[PDB]
Amino acid sequence: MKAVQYTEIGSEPVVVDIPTPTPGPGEILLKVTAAGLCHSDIFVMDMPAAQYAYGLPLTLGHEGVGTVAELGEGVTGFGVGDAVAVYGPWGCGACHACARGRENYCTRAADLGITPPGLGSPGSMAEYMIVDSARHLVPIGDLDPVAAAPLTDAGLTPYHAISRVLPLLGPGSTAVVIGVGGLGHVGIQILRAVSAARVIAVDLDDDRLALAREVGADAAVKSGAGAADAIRELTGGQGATAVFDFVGAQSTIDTAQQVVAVDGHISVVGIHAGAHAKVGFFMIPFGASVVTPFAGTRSELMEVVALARAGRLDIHTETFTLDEGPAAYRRLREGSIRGRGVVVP
Amino acid sequence: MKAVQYTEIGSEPVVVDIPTPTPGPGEILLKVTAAGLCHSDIFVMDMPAAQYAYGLPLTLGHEGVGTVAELGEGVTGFGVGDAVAVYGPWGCGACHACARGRENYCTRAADLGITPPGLGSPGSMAEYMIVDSARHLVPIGDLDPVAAAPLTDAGLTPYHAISRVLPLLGPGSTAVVIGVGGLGHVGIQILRAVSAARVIAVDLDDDRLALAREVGADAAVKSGAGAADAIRELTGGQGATAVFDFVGAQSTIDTAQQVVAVDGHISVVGIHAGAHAKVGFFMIPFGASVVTPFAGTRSELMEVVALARAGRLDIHTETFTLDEGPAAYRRLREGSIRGRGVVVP
Amino acid sequence: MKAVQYTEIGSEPVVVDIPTPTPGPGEILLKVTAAGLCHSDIFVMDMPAAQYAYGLPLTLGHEGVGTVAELGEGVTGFGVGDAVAVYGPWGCGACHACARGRENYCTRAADLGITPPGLGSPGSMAEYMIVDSARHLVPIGDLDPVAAAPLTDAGLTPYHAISRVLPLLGPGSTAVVIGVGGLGHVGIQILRAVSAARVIAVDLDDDRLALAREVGADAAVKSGAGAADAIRELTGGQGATAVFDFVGAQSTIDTAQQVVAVDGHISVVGIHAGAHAKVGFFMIPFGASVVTPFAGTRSELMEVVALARAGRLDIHTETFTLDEGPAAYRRLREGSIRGRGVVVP
Amino acid sequence: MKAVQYTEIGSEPVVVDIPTPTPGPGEILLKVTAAGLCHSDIFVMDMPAAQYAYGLPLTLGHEGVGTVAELGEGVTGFGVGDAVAVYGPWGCGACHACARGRENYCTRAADLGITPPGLGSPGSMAEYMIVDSARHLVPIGDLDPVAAAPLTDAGLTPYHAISRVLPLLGPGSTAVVIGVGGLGHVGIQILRAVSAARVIAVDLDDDRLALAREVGADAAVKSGAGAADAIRELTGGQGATAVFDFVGAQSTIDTAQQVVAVDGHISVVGIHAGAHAKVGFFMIPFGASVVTPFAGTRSELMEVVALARAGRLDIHTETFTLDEGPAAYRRLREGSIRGRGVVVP
Ligand SMILES: NC(=O)c1ccc[n+]([C@@H]2O[C@H](COP(=O)([O-])OP(=O)(O)OC[C@H]3O[C@@H](n4cnc5c(N)ncnc54)[C@H](O)[C@@H]3O)[C@@H](O)[C@H]2O)c1
Ligand SMILES: NC(=O)c1ccc[n+]([C@@H]2O[C@H](COP(=O)([O-])OP(=O)(O)OC[C@H]3O[C@@H](n4cnc5c(N)ncnc54)[C@H](O)[C@@H]3O)[C@@H](O)[C@H]2O)c1
Ligand SMILES: NC(=O)c1ccc[n+]([C@@H]2O[C@H](COP(=O)([O-])OP(=O)(O)OC[C@H]3O[C@@H](n4cnc5c(N)ncnc54)[C@H](O)[C@@H]3O)[C@@H](O)[C@H]2O)c1
Ligand SMILES: NC(=O)c1ccc[n+]([C@@H]2O[C@H](COP(=O)([O-])OP(=O)(O)OC[C@H]3O[C@@H](n4cnc5c(N)ncnc54)[C@H](O)[C@@H]3O)[C@@H](O)[C@H]2O)c1
Ligand SMILES: [Zn+2]
Ligand SMILES: [Zn+2]
Ligand SMILES: [Zn+2]
Ligand SMILES: [Zn+2]
Ligand SMILES: [Zn+2]
Ligand SMILES: [Zn+2]
Ligand SMILES: [Zn+2]
Ligand SMILES: [Zn+2]
Repeated sequence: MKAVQYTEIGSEPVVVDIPTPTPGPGEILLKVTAAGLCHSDIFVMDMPAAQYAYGLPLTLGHEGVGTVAELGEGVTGFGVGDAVAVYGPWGCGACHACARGRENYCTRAADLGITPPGLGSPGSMAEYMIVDSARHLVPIGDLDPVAAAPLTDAGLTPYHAISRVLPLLGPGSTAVVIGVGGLGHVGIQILRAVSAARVIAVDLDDDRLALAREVGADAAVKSGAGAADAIRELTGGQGATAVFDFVGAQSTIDTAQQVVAVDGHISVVGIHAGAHAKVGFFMIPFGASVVTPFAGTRSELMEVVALARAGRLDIHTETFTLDEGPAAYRRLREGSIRGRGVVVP
Repeated sequence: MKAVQYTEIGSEPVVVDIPTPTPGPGEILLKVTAAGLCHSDIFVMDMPAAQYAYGLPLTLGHEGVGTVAELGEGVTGFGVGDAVAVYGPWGCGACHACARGRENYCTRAADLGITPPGLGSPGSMAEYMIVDSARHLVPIGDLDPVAAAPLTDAGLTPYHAISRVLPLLGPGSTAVVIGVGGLGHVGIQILRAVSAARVIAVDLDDDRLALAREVGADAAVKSGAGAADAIRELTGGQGATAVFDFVGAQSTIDTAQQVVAVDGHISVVGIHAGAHAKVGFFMIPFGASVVTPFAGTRSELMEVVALARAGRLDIHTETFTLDEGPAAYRRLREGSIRGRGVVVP
Repeated sequence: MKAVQYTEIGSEPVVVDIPTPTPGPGEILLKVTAAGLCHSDIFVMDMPAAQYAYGLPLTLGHEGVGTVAELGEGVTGFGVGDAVAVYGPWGCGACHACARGRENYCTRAADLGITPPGLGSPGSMAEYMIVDSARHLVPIGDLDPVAAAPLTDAGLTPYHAISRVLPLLGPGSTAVVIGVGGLGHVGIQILRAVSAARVIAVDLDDDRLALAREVGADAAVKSGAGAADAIRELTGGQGATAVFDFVGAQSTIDTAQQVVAVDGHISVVGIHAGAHAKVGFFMIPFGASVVTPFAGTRSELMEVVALARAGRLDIHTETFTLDEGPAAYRRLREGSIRGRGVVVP
Repeated sequence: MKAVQYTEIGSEPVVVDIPTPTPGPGEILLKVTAAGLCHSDIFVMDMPAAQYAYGLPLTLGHEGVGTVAELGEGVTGFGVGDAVAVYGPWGCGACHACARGRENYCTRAADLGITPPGLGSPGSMAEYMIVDSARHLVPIGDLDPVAAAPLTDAGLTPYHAISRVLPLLGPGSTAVVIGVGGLGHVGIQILRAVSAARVIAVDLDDDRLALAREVGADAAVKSGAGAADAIRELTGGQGATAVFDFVGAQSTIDTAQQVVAVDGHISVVGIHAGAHAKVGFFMIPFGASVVTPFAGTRSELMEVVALARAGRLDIHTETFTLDEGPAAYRRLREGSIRGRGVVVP
């Protein structure tokens, strides 16, 4: 089968021909219908040799949808041909966190050598992929695979970050979304569907502010030095109830601390090495909590899929072949994909 | 192997010799160390022939603990010899409820023909038992098996019922426990461990009021017509924040409605055919919710086990052999077991 | 001043001329701009003489909005001319419930002789009214008074009932609304604004099903014997996550019990003497809670007003003069007001 | 009357003779029975002249209990002689936060010139004090005033910090308490009363580790570089579910980040200028939230009082006269008071 792999340290990924795998007991083989491109795949390829420990070769792609091709021994609950999304952050399945479906916060996965697809285990950028367990598949019915692949991380991650503080986002609340890309443009639409919060979007690029307005933001403001004062002019001086930072650079976190309300929330979702919120007295308002969330829970992926099936999420994508995989990663590095890149085998 | 089975409709259970089973893919064989006796086994044996559909024969026992004897193909996460409790209310493992570990509220188990051990699938009253999946086992370490078997239902069910309204039970709150038997005497101890609620126990029998005080109730009162006024004398006339009725007879539910506070809770846990709360205006205080909960979640069983391991639960038991199984069920019918009956093979 | 009063037992209310009151210390005098008509005013007038204890005469109207006319001694936080809604369910202000703004569940108001406006204290169906305390006023800014008066009960009561179980109403959930009148037509719009639940409306009258669709219900079905099966055909057989019954007749509660999902909720909001849910095993699904809520909290009234100011609530009203008050109550008895009746002085 | 006042910038507080005040409309005069000494009074006296804006003179003491001496015009709900604790963080009483009793997070108090007693308004270190409003008094019944004064901040602040994440602290959880002084020794006892968490105390001083064990900590460990690993040896490697840092120095926050579990919580309660948590990827575990809470809510003070009345809180105090006030502040600066200092007029 054709696959896109990271083969040596520092080099760009290449297209290869490798064996189609076979499912052992409890496993499921999927024929891949769509694989998302995210910055997690870039992060893995930008590690120095001394820090890298995901193995070589590594099939990329941690966002994946497909159809069930073959069932391993003892697997029931799915038939051949069933369309399914892959739950990405694989946990042990047995700890207190995993027992509530919160495998994203599994306290044992590191020690057991359980790694997610595309980040240690083979990913979705191939004609076929193995899924370790039935509990990591979610049915998608007749949802278009191209629009569904982004739901497994571009949808799941913002959905989770929002869900952690949903009781704060009542009528009269304000939510700020910083960064209107793959994650951010889906986050705006989740906020509108599951809350009555007023939504203010922030980005560097005028074209991304246009995208923000297209997907339902109430206002959109230019990022940088003027952003904090512009956000406060919109909120009448009270501050934003919640800030969802999908950039996570030091300057965007600083903006978040300058606009968050007393008893509010900052969610640092975007990943920039070294950047951090400074949570201490006189540096942040009283009662304003801060967290770096990771991925999402099993039930949250099901809820994101239910939003898509009800017509509440317009996912903006650009489609690539497997041969175009390397080129699509270059496009992702330069920030020229409007929404989520998706590879179709 | 020796086992206690229901073999014909209307007759008492008998001791039999049947095949020791073999675990298929995904399954685990346990050597049973302790099996609890509950009223669910009685309910099953008291069904008329036209209503019964659990199959004959049926190995009894839906409360169970054991040691892992054999792993079926593909099972990891457990080694041979590991001491484990069985999670009883088996769900499909795939629906929204099951994805949060709430298999007690699985919306699909009926349609798929998934039945709990002792209530359609073979139970724990035997030398060995099959468990369908690794996710239905919880490690217990060096906990005494006899004191651990009751935790799987006598512990789990009250823990769940309490957990549904735990935020109501702050300092200054009052919780009433009606019925101090297998479930009720564990429920009192859970309330004391996980809340600052004042606990008032209610029973017909002076010996059970003594048990209530032994396990930490702040007061204990006689059941019947005078119970409502006696409870109100203890609460200064304000009413009880929550009432956990582990009897569920019409007279105890009536008492619960007469004592519950405004914005309080009644949990109807005990099962008496035909009995029901009457929830309407002028029949119950404003904002007082009522529910019939069932069993508990996976994470809740783990929490109950953590309470036992920390020394917070003194489980009162009487021990029987497998040969004494039929006799022990007669003892349970007449209400002469002080706490939970447990069979040890 | 002109006012509409209940003057003798069994008779219809009459228009009268009475003294304009003066505010004592802590009190505020409002010039009334709009007063809602609800069934609470009917209930008060339909009491037998032996049960009635609200005093005679009694100025009707427990839904009220106005402008601050005069401040009593020591009152700050409002200026003359400020537009305000009246928080209806007056509590003691000092107990545990009142300290969280939950004055609807005040445990002391009965014993202290604190009565709501229109139900023991003089109501809003007059040119002026006294409000006891500053904490019972909520600013409405430039909101149209006619559309704002219904918010104080037709808005507040459904908002509260929904808020009690909002975490259940995620994407993929279904909420059933029974009765599309004053409360029900606002309840549909609250569900759409603060959740992603699919909304199914139920009523006897085809004209009210039309109203339901106008205000955003996803489906609307005829009430009565066929309603349960019709609701289950729409939910694919799974049942409704929550049922909000704004009728509360025995037949509608029965329908609610036949459609509610496992681990769901029934809110009995409508008031029909004698009617009640029957909460017991085999009469309702496992884990399905039932409650009769009353009115709402202070913070909830503020949130309802914030929804109105954001344009999320289209309140259907018919306007009457004070002279037309008696006639408007006859219209309310026969069910010929489409939405909420409102009196404008 | 005698009082302890800050009279000029940079100087120590002095004992003075000033007028006994009279209560205006809505106000209550208390005869003070006990006044706590906290670091908030130190912070106020250590401000440079250009930053100080609380006025001179300033009567110190923001922890206070007393008996009602005189009622201002229009005040009901209290009789002369009633024993009461003062709710410290005075809010406007009208905003969304204040309507839920969360006056600690009032968004409007600054703009309205409402200041707490001892921090802008006259405090409790005097024979008498004015309280602005009846809603800022909580009845204490026959509680010893000396043990009750600390409850208003040493009790309230930890109770609030704990309450924000109480659902995380189930059986099997671990809570770390850093700093066993006024706040910390009460925080340990709250954790034991309202949760089943294992409690690990941390301090620099062996005498304070002894105090931790006296008030019910399950273990006590020396602070500094080895504290992290010592806490992990006690938790079997999993990390602490929640860390309550009542010191808030950079070294204790660093310790907190090294021990907190995935999906856990750090509460930075102690105040050290410049110190802060660093919340960013690779510096803190996934999902671990951080906050600086302030004081507590009205309902939380009531709950703390209910804990004291049930015998769940042993408050360690040292008693001083008003003449000893200045000396007692010197003792507080050098850290030589074992628990909470309390002044008795
Ligand atoms: N926490 C998690 O589990 C998780 C999961 C997935 C992705 N991520 C991270 O989220 C981030 C976003 O991912 P994506 O796929 O949506 O990225 P993307 O490239 O699709 O979009 C980036 C967007 O951010 C904007 N942007 C860049 N710098 C900005 C600034 N200073 N101010 C405002 N806007 C700015 C860009 O204009 C663009 O609109 C990445 O850092 C990624 O690593 C985190
Ligand atoms: N909802 C669930 O998931 C669930 C799970 C397990 C058991 N149950 C049910 O819980 C109930 C109790 O189970 P158990 O094993 O504790 O029973 P048990 O026989 O061990 O205990 C019964 C106790 O209730 C007391 N009692 C009986 N009638 C009473 C009355 N009118 N007033 C006060 N006290 C009275 C008895 O003296 C005894 O102490 C049963 O009805 C059982 O079927 C429900
Ligand atoms: N719990 C509370 O705090 C509270 C507060 C306010 C009102 N209420 C009660 O709520 C109820 C509704 O109040 P409202 O002012 O909206 O009434 P309304 O007269 O404005 O509307 C009643 C609606 O119910 C419909 N209806 C009647 N019988 C029905 C049936 N069997 N099935 C389906 N639909 C039916 C009617 O067609 C009508 O549209 C009243 O009983 C009132 O007393 C309760
Ligand atoms: N956030 C709030 O609302 C709030 C409210 C009240 C007090 N506070 C603050 O809380 C802190 C504690 O107040 P308190 O009155 O209990 O103080 P305290 O002086 O009574 O207690 C200090 C305790 O901390 C210990 N300690 C000091 N430095 C330490 C270190 N580096 N490592 C470990 N332990 C150390 C001491 O040995 C002592 O046990 C202060 O900073 C105070 O300003 C905050
Ligand atoms: Zn990603
Ligand atoms: Zn795990
Ligand atoms: Zn049972
Ligand atoms: Zn299921
Ligand atoms: Zn009404
Ligand atoms: Zn009250
Ligand atoms: Zn303090
Ligand atoms: Zn306020």
